Amino acid sequence: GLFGAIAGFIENGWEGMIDGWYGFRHQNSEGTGQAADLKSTQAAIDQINGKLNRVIEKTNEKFHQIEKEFSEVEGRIQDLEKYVEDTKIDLWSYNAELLVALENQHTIDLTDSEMNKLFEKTGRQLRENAEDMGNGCFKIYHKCDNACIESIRNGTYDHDVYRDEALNNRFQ
Amino acid sequence: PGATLCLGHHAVPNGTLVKTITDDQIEVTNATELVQSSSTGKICNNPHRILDGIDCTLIDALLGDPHCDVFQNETWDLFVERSKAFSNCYPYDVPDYASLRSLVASSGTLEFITEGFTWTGVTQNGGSNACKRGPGSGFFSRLNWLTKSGSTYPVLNVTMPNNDNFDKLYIWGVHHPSTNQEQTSLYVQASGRVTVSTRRSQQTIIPNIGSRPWVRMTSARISIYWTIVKPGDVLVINSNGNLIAPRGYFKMRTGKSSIMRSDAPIDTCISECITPNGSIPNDKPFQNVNKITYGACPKYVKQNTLKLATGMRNVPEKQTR
Ligand SMILES: *[C@@H]1O[C@H](CO)[C@@H](O[C@@H]2O[C@H](CO)[C@@H](O[C@@H]3O[C@H](CO)[C@@H](O)[C@H](O)[C@@H]3O)[C@H](O)[C@H]2NC(C)=O)[C@H](O)[C@H]1NC(C)=O
Ligand SMILES: *[C@@H]1O[C@H](CO)[C@@H](O[C@@H]2O[C@H](CO)[C@@H](O[C@@H]3O[C@H](CO)[C@@H](O)[C@H](O)[C@@H]3O)[C@H](O)[C@H]2NC(C)=O)[C@H](O)[C@H]1NC(C)=O
Ligand SMILES: CC(=O)N[C@H]1[C@H]([C@H](O)[C@H](O)CO)O[C@@](O[C@@H]2[C@@H](O)[C@H](O)O[C@H](CO)[C@@H]2O)(C(=O)O)C[C@@H]1O
Ligand SMILES: *[C@@H]1O[C@H](CO)[C@@H](O[C@@H]2O[C@H](CO)[C@@H](O)[C@H](O)[C@H]2NC(C)=O)[C@H](O)[C@H]1NC(C)=O
Ligand SMILES: *[C@@H]1O[C@H](CO)[C@@H](O)[C@H](O)[C@H]1NC(C)=O
Repeated sequence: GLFGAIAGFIENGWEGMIDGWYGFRHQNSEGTGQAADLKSTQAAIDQINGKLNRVIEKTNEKFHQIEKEFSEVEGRIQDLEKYVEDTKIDLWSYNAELLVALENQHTIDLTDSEMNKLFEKTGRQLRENAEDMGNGCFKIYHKCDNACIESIRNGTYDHDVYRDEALNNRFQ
Repeated sequence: PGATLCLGHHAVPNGTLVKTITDDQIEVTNATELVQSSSTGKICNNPHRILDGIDCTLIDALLGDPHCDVFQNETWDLFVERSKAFSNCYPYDVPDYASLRSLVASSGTLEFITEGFTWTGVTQNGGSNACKRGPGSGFFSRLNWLTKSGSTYPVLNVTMPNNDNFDKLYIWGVHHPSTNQEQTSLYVQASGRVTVSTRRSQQTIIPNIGSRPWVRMTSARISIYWTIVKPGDVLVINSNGNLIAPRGYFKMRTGKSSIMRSDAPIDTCISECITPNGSIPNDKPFQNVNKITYGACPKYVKQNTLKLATGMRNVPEKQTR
């Protein structure tokens, strides 16, 4: 993808995460754990639902048309009838091929984008109290107990509280 | 003693291959099918009025072949013609058969209104053993075979004005005897003629005497023609022999009616979209079932499958296995 997160700097996805599309894994003093991020997950799902509903939007109702199969050889009129239908079918087949190709490239790029947005959002939250390891993980330079982790995940982490502790641990 | 906070995304054990701008196949977590490729094999009887022709073509129902009498005054959204259909009346051709079939199919009705044509000095209601109705000879119910009375067939010259506010469709014909003896025996004059006209247009047909292939006891033929008469116009029919006269007109309508060739059985269900293979769902935007369709239908395409990605790129953990 265009943002380089999914199948890029994040080595792989997690089969264990069954309750969300994007989320968090942590290691601290109290152990390890996992939680889905609902906001990023919902933004991707909403965009994909949106495009699905636009694509399956019913627009075609036809009644009496031309004949398309013929029991007799007739020449010129029938040549034209068949050519008209064959032309139509090819143009529609092309539109169908192009549509899915564009839609799917975009779906891959927007899902890659949502991963990247979450990562960048988390980086900005942690200010000077963490460093980007380069594989989707931040090294957090302070005592971050379970309540502190949850605070990062629900957007309530005050970086100022831990800054001095973290700044000291980072700069030797 | 710090902490690690890793960002990630899900993956699934069973992904799906999709196509993109850059990849002909690449794996995502899920996808949905956009091409309807199957049918039940049955034509749903709702919401469209389906008329099963059974043993009858629309044209035979129109003309009134006796085994098609059940179709008198019928209406339809979709008339279904079966491959077992057969003709069983006087052998006939229709120059521009396809156009007559089309315009009737599209009108959606066989409503017929009898009119009091006066055919002075001829015998009416001719029939043939080629077209049995009960045990004796008969003919197309909507046509009137005129022949000589005594030893004369005068110049017929009749009129029917359209003083209604709708278009009238008249079906008429011309008889082509197999021999000169038959011609003179039936119509007196050695060469007949039929001229049917409105203010705007006219058609003149000269019969051709000669054998055609023997069909149901006869080497003669009837040719079928049609004339539409608009409000305020008038039909004039002029003939000195060989006229197969109309008994009245069909009412024309405009709307959503059509005709389809199919052997699929009709069943109790609801489907907006009809193909010759049967009804198909219309939840997907495309279909590969049949280019011939009726109703609110996915568009026909050549691909039998097209997958729209409904998830992210599926990246499983590599394994040493
Ligand atoms: C991944 O995408 C597929 C579509 O390719 C999803 O499978 C489809 O899921 C829907 C909704 O659960 C199924 O429709 C339902 O089917 C049941 C029983 O057949 C019916 O009673 C319901 O009224 C409803 O129409 C659909 O059948 C199924 N697709 C197929 C081919 O079977 C799937 O849910 C998606 N996966 C995830 C994790 O979202
Ligand atoms: C064969 O039958 C047709 C149909 O009836 C005959 O046509 C009619 O001919 C008369 C005159 O001979 C036309 O009358 C004229 O009408 C105008 C007003 O429209 C009137 O002001 C004139 O004084 C005149 O009388 C009549 O319109 C016409 N009918 C139609 C429907 O056109 C025809 O004459 C017959 N021919 C033979 C040889 O039998
Ligand atoms: C209205 C009339 O004249 N009806 C006749 C009919 C026609 O004259 C004929 O179809 C014109 O082409 O002919 C019918 O009798 C036929 C015999 O004349 C013919 O030689 O043999 C046929 C049987 O192989 C046939 O039956 C008819 O079609 O039934 C007699 C009818 O009254
Ligand atoms: C629906 O019916 C069509 C038309 O009969 C099927 O395609 C035809 O199948 C015949 C016989 O096997 C082939 O020889 C031709 O290639 C096809 N004919 C035409 C005119 O295209 C089609 O397979 C059916 N599809 C489904 C899903 O039932
Ligand atoms: C067909 O409909 C017309 C007009 O309503 C009527 O005069 C005629 O008798 C009908 N015939 C049959 C067989 O239904």
